[PDB]
Amino acid sequence: LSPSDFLDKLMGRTSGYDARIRPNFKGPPVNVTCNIFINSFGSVTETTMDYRVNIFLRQQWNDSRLAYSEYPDDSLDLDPSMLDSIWKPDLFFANEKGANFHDVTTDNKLLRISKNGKVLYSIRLTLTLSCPMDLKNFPMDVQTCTMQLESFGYTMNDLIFEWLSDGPVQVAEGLTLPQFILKEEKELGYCTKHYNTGKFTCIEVKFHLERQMGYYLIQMYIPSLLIVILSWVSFWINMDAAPARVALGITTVLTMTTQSSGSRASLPKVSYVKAIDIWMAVCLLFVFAALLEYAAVNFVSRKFVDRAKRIDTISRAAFPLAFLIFNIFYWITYKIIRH
Amino acid sequence: LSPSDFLDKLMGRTSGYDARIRPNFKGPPVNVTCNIFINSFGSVTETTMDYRVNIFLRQQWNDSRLAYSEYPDDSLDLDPSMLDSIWKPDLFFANEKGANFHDVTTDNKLLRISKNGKVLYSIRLTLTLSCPMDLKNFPMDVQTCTMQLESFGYTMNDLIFEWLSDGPVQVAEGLTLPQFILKEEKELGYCTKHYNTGKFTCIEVKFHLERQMGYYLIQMYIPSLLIVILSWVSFWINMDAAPARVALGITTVLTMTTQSSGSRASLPKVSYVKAIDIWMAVCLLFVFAALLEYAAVNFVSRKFVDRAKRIDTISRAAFPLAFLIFNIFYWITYKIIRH
Amino acid sequence: LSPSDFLDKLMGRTSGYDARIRPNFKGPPVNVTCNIFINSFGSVTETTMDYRVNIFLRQQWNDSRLAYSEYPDDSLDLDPSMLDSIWKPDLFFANEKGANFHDVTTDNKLLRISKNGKVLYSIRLTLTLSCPMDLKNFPMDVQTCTMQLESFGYTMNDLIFEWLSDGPVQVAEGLTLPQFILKEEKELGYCTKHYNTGKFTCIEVKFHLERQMGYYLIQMYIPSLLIVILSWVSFWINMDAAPARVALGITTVLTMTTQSSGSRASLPKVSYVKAIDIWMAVCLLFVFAALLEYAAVNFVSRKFVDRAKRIDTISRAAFPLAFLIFNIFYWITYKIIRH
Amino acid sequence: LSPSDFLDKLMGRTSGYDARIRPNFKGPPVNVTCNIFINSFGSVTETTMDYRVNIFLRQQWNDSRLAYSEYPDDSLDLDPSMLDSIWKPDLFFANEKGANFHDVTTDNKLLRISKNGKVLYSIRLTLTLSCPMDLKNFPMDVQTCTMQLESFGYTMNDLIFEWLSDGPVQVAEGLTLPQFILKEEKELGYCTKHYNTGKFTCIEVKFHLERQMGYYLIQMYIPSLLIVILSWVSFWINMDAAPARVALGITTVLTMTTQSSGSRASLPKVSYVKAIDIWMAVCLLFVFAALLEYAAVNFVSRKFVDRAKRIDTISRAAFPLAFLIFNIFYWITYKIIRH
Amino acid sequence: VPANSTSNILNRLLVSYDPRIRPNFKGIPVDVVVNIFINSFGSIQETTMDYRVNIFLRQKWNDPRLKLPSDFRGSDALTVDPTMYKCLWKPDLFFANEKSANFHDVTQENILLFIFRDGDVLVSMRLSITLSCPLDLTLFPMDTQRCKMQLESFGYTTDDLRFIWQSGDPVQLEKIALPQFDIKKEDIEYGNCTKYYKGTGYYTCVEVIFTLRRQVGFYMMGVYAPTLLIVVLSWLSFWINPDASAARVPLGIFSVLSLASECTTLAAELPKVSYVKALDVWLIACLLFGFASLVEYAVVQVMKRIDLYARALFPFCFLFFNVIYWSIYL
Ligand SMILES: O=C1C[C@@H]2OCC=C3CN4CC[C@]56c7ccccc7N1[C@H]5[C@H]2[C@H]3C[C@H]46
Ligand SMILES: O=C1C[C@@H]2OCC=C3CN4CC[C@]56c7ccccc7N1[C@H]5[C@H]2[C@H]3C[C@H]46
Ligand SMILES: O=C1C[C@@H]2OCC=C3CN4CC[C@]56c7ccccc7N1[C@H]5[C@H]2[C@H]3C[C@H]46
Ligand SMILES: O=C1C[C@@H]2OCC=C3CN4CC[C@]56c7ccccc7N1[C@H]5[C@H]2[C@H]3C[C@H]46
Ligand SMILES: O=C1C[C@@H]2OCC=C3CN4CC[C@]56c7ccccc7N1[C@H]5[C@H]2[C@H]3C[C@H]46
Ligand SMILES: *[C@@H]1O[C@H](CO)[C@@H](O)[C@H](O)[C@H]1NC(C)=O
Ligand SMILES: *[C@@H]1O[C@H](CO)[C@@H](O)[C@H](O)[C@H]1NC(C)=O
Ligand SMILES: *[C@@H]1O[C@H](CO)[C@@H](O)[C@H](O)[C@H]1NC(C)=O
Ligand SMILES: *[C@@H]1O[C@H](CO)[C@@H](O)[C@H](O)[C@H]1NC(C)=O
Ligand SMILES: *[C@@H]1O[C@H](CO)[C@@H](O)[C@H](O)[C@H]1NC(C)=O
Ligand SMILES: *[C@@H]1O[C@H](CO)[C@@H](O)[C@H](O)[C@H]1NC(C)=O
Ligand SMILES: *[C@@H]1O[C@H](CO)[C@@H](O)[C@H](O)[C@H]1NC(C)=O
Ligand SMILES: *[C@@H]1O[C@H](CO)[C@@H](O)[C@H](O)[C@H]1NC(C)=O
Ligand SMILES: *[C@@H]1O[C@H](CO)[C@@H](O)[C@H](O)[C@H]1NC(C)=O
Repeated sequence: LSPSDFLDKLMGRTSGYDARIRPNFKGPPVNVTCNIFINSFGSVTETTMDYRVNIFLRQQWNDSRLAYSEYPDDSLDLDPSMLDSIWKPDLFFANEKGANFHDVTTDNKLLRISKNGKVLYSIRLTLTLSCPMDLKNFPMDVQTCTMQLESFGYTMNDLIFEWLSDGPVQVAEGLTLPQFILKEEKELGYCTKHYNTGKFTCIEVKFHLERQMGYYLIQMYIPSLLIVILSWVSFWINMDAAPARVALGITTVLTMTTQSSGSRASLPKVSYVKAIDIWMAVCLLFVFAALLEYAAVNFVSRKFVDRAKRIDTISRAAFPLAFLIFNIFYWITYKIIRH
Repeated sequence: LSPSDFLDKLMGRTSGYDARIRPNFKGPPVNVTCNIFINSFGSVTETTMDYRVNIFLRQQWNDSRLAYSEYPDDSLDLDPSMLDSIWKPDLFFANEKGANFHDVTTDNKLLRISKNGKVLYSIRLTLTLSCPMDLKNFPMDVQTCTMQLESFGYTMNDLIFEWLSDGPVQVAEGLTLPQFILKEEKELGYCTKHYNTGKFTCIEVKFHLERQMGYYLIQMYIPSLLIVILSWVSFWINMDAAPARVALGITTVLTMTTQSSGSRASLPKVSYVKAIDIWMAVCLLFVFAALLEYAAVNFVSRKFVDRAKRIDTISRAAFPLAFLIFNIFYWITYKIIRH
Repeated sequence: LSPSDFLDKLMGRTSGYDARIRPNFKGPPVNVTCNIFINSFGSVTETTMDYRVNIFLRQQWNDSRLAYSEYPDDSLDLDPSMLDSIWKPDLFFANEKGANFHDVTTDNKLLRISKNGKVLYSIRLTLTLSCPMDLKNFPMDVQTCTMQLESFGYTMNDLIFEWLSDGPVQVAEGLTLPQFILKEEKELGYCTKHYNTGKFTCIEVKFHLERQMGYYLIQMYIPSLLIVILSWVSFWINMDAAPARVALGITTVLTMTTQSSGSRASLPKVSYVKAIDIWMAVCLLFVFAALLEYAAVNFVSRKFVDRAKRIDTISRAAFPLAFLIFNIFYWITYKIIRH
Repeated sequence: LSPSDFLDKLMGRTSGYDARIRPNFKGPPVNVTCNIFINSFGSVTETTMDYRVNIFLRQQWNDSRLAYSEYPDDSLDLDPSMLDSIWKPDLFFANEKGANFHDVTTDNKLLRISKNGKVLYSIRLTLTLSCPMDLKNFPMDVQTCTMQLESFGYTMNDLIFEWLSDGPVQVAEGLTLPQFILKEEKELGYCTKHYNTGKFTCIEVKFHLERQMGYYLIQMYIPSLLIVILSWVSFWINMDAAPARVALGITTVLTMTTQSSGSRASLPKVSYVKAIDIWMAVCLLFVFAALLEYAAVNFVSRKFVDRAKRIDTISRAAFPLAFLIFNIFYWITYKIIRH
Repeated sequence: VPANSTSNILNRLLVSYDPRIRPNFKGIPVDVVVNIFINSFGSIQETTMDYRVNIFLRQKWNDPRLKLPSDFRGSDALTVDPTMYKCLWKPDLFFANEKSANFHDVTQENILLFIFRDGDVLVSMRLSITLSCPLDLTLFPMDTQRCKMQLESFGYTTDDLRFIWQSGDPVQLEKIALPQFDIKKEDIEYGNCTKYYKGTGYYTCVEVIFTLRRQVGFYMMGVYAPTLLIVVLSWLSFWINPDASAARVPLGIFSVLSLASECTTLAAELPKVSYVKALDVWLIACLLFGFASLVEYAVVQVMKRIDLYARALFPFCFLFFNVIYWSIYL
């Protein structure tokens, strides 16, 4: 007979099958094993704390009601129109903000019945999941971006999720991200939500997005460091040439202020203090300290010329030690201690 | 027998259940015990006057026409497809701008009919609520984002909303707003709209958003104060090299106004005086006044030099006290009083 | 009789036809031939790695059950609302981010059945595909942005896609992207994915998008080269004479720095080093080197002027050569070896 | 009696009216007299090359299969509920990028049948029509953003679109754009598609969007021109020292570079050369030429000073003349020649 | 006897009720009485000319085919579900200056219809419309925006349908806060503007005209008082001794460079509109006065006693420019 007519004989008006009840009703919880397949991973933005994915979701389970042993073909199937007429596990993503199917040229959902009752359900979803990013150390941060699947109305004694054996999460081959890069060390696990009614099952996968810092190290760190070195050599050599000293120092602090100011439209606009803001503030403070020590020299000037040269050599010996201990205490903090 | 046939026997085109009339009709009002549980809290802007929340909403009530004892099932589940055959309160949010459910895998609604007529209804909404926020004191502001649930058709003679006993508003453990802090004192209370046609039930919860002053205080306030210190140490030095002193001095004014011009396009785009624009106006006023008093000293020098020395000393002794009195009358005004 | 009632007997209920059994069931596969007419193109975004394209997708095949002999005209078409009565090839795009049909005046779909069974199916889609853009050499690069059709649930022994023989993909005439220019030589081949279930058919197009360089040449390269020439002018004039050389040096510093600051809000925000970033950092470094090797001359000046003349002449004969070797390296690295 | 009964008598299941068969079948083609009425016109963006229009769309044809002489209502206002029972021409806009209907308080359609079958159909659409914008000459240009209504699946032997004679495309009064001004000459025209299947009718209209350049003439032209005049005032003096020369060269180069930076921030993000970048690069080159004239002065200054004064007089004669030659060539090229 | 039994014996199963035949057919025109109730009013974009607004648009008319009989006396207002909301007639209004309207569908449909005992019918619905009012900002930092919202019938001439306002507070709004503008509920003056179309009919319309007024305080402590300070500093540039001017050159050129930087930087926060605004006139007149101070110093240098005329003539023109400017733009 026809495959559609045989499927109507299997789970239609006859045989007494109600698709509003779970398999193994009043018994053990079902064994729903699901894996994903991520194609896109885009728009990890720090202004709304989300990131968009475009996944395949394949979940298999068992039901003793849809066991057929008459048709020759072992892998039955049904079109995505009549998916109401079969019990599906009601999952939802526990931290998503917007989720939509795809229905281009056909609905992008595929259901398959095997001979043993191993039902396979493949959806193509587009998700906007929420990740709580913090940028307390901005150009060297790592992010743990979560994705949590969780049951909706079925407790632990009725439905249980678990990932597959080999390759439960896998990503498309040649994808890339603008800012971050997606490390291939994804931590899978269970974070079972515990409410007042039951312990609703929930599985999760945590990605480690690592930010690369080539553009920041080229255009914000090294030019500021070189401006500080220029303000160093402004006073390391010159002794009493004030028109070759004070305009140089003031245009240097102007250049440092403009460099620190024009790079606020190139950062995620947050309020808590970041690493790049600490670097900009300390560099501005050091160029200000160079101007202030020149002004102290000019104040003590107008003998005490040996004392003035002592101030000059003391500053020329203290600025290397101070800037180097700041440099060490900055990179060791934001590169080793916050690993 | 199945619970679906039992529910069709209890309510539908066989029994006498009507889906349009409230329970215990022509009597006391029904009290709908409502609580929420937010998941995300982001996209709080200042150019649209809105924020976006992503809640679970659970509301319980009493439906006396659902009492049953001829079935051992304590809590009859009900599918969200045939959900429009049972009474549900016409709740709606009195300040939203856009609201939608989710259908991630199945419908994201749940209905549970208890044995004693208790009905529990749990949906999952995404809302774009509105909140009128003022920015009179911008980097030290507090906001009260309100959420107002209320009925639509029934007055307070038919429907009454009431919060849960314990934890009426719970927050997902681990949120992080981009430029804010969500406090843990959510003042929940009554709304009770008094319209012309009666009084409609209305409950509300007010959050608390305290913007933390890290990035503004380390990127704008301290550089502007640093340029003010450069303005003072400009005319602190001796007045022999008048072109060099006026050069540094003017350049300092240029640095301050370039700092303010760059700091313009990072702030929110409102059209009234924020507490950071008062600062960027007064510091520019002080650097300009320092330049103008130095130029008045050079206009005097044309009481030959003792008047010039006395003017320079009086200015260098009067500007610190004036700026620190302004600093007190600014910080104690904005930080402490309008907390 | 009529073209809307003849199909009720050709494919309707009183005939042998089911809309989800494929043609030639349990036998040879069907050869769906696809072609594409692109109307619009653009929105190539480097922050979400997508591009929107508005196509006419026409797929044609031929079965045997849609054949007739008693009817007058050659090819009759049917209602785009009755598009669920025919087996259509379950197609989907392998890397879309969301696509939709069009519904202006009438659903922009069409299916036309010939007498010999040659079914044509022409739809109009509005896809937003994703192509990974690697901005490693930003102002001079090519992007191979692709488009991959794929079957969904029918392996390569049931459904086989193959491109049209004469002009498979053809873009509209007056196409103008904002940044890129779409090259008229469009590559096309077969993706032919291999999953754990079987071979799935897959055919792909690759558009080579070449970025235009006129804006970056006129506005970002030529002025910075001019600033480098002004840096050389800052020490080619008579040495150690007066405060007229450190002024030009630090002004070349400040203009090069505001150029390198303002040239980071008009570029794509990616966090790896690009070509123009390297070329701006090296120019800022050469300006800093010119000012540092003038500060060296000003230090060693205080027969001490003969050594200053020697190092000034050596620098004036070395720095143009040092810029020319870097210029040759940069241009032959980003224009010849990497195409 | 009632129109809801008479229309069912006229086109219902009783009367013979095949809804998906064109009028005058196997005969002459139906003449669809089409006109639009644009309400809004805005969001003409240069980043996706599309404008958004909001039109009324009236199309009125004739068919003898709806002629009636029963009762004297000479206009059967058919409701848009049973709109799928009348043949309507499958029109679609051949360059849209997404377009929708309006369904506020009632569906915004209308289908009025006259006495002789002169059926009229008025819809209200919101479209985002693509338009290839040419920005080769940015602030002084015209756009030919067009709009094409063409048939889907119907050749010209079946359906002929033609415009209304008495001023078809009308514009709502007081319709201003933020950038352009819509000219009052909207040129109609007969497009026609010549495919390999047939000739598809295509009526079209071409607007004219002349950009107004008051803002660019006030801000992007006159300040930079005054900067070039200031750089001429620099070398118009006979000072063979440079306490004003290096100062004015510094100032003019700095202002030209920061004005070019702000222009980069304000102009549209188009990666080919425009008629504003040419002008800014030429003005920066002229300031560079003036500073190199100063460099020649200071270098050749030690007969010597006589030849220096002679080349200064030559440059003071040349630079206004070369500027006037460039000004005439540029403005005649970009205001009268290409206009 | 339940609440839907009277509806089912009142229309569509009882004696004929055609839901597309208007009340008083072949008679007097229907008088629909509307009154909106604004919730939120935001996103007044100067680059798309829209503004989103949420309204509780309610409309109340007369339907003599729906007179409630004496079957029950306790219910004066017999309700009806939004399921059969398509089952009885309703006036077909539409906003003639909208872009994309949509209803709200949170926890229920947000439409509510009442049928009264004396034949009256009331409809409330929660709309979130995005209208289109043209913003002609030619006086940008001190401008007003008188822009409006108009409801019109669709397919019904004025002898068939007619909208009138409630005439006692027919448009209300909450205590709201725009980012830039300041919505004036003082001037909320509404009115009729019927649309006589070209030959084809005479269609009704009503409208409310809001009078938005932008507040100027940010621009005054923004690019007005700093720019005026820079110009007064350029005036004070002359007060240094003109003999061997080592300070007049910087005191001119850095003020001019600062003003040029202020202009080319705060061209960003302004709305990108390519016609000449007021703020650009002010900034360019101030930049031209800085350049005029440079020119006057230059003709002092190349040729003195001209500064004694400059200090009393050029601020005497700055005050004239200021009074004519802030008299035409206020
Ligand atoms: O009683 C509740 C309230 C609570 O709401 C927060 C959201 C939750 C999500 N899932 C879906 C519905 C819920 C649930 C299932 C079965 C009975 C009661 C019940 N709920 C919500 C609950 C949690 C847990 C669970
Ligand atoms: O009579 C009215 C007018 C008034 O309109 C402002 C909006 C309001 C919101 N809810 C929804 C509709 C309304 C209402 C319910 C039942 C009868 C009349 C009625 N209304 C509106 C009313 C308020 C209160 C209530
Ligand atoms: O069992 C699976 C999971 C797997 O998911 C990665 C994506 C794939 C894309 N196509 C679409 C659905 C899929 C498929 C077809 C038929 C049976 C099972 C099945 N899938 C996915 C699969 C691959 C291959 C194939
Ligand atoms: O054979 C074709 C291919 C071609 O595809 C580009 C798009 C076009 C748009 N309309 C809609 C479908 C089409 C058409 C109608 C009837 C038979 C064949 C057929 N097409 C497409 C065609 C053009 C013209 C026409
Ligand atoms: O035939 C038309 C076309 C014309 O389109 C411009 C817009 C108009 C707006 N209102 C709403 C629809 C319309 C109308 C009503 C009844 C019959 C025909 C008809 N229209 C449009 C018309 C005008 C006038 C009127
Ligand atoms: C699925 O997992 C549960 C977990 O306890 C187990 O008890 C059960 O036997 C498994 N297999 C099924 C339901 O086939
Ligand atoms: C389903 O049942 C079959 C039959 O033994 C078994 O092999 C398979 O592992 C089961 N699947 C799950 C997920 O329990
Ligand atoms: C509901 O609230 C009312 C308040 O008027 C109270 O009298 C009543 O006892 C409450 N409970 C029920 C079941 O009505
Ligand atoms: C509902 O009914 C139960 C039992 O009849 C009662 O205890 C309770 O107070 C009622 N009200 C609510 C709000 O639960
Ligand atoms: C499809 O192509 C294959 C080529 O191997 C052929 O064997 C088969 O008959 C074709 N099927 C149809 C329906 O044309
Ligand atoms: C139609 O089938 C025949 C089989 O020989 C062949 O021309 C081809 O496979 C089909 N034509 C198409 C797909 O255009
Ligand atoms: C339609 O228009 C064409 C050309 O304008 C004309 O020849 C023809 O007579 C018209 N009528 C019909 C019914 O084709
Ligand atoms: C439609 O046909 C009628 C027949 O009398 C004619 O009067 C009318 O002008 C035609 N309309 C058009 C647009 O051709
Ligand atoms: C507005 O003008 C129309 C024109 O006839 C009139 O009928 C109506 O009463 C007027 N007043 C309103 C709508 O308040």
